[PDB]
Amino acid sequence: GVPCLCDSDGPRPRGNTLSGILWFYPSGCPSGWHNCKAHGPNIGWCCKK
Repeated sequence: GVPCLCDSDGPRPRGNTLSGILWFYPSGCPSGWHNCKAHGPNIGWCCKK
């Protein structure tokens, strides 16, 4: 998988500008994730654990 930049991708700890992974889920983020970029990308929603 890839880490990507997000929407609230600012006040986050380690990773800060990459503390989220892209997601290949039609329902948004998969079970255990909670989104990072509520704006995409289209190449999988970037979410995080």
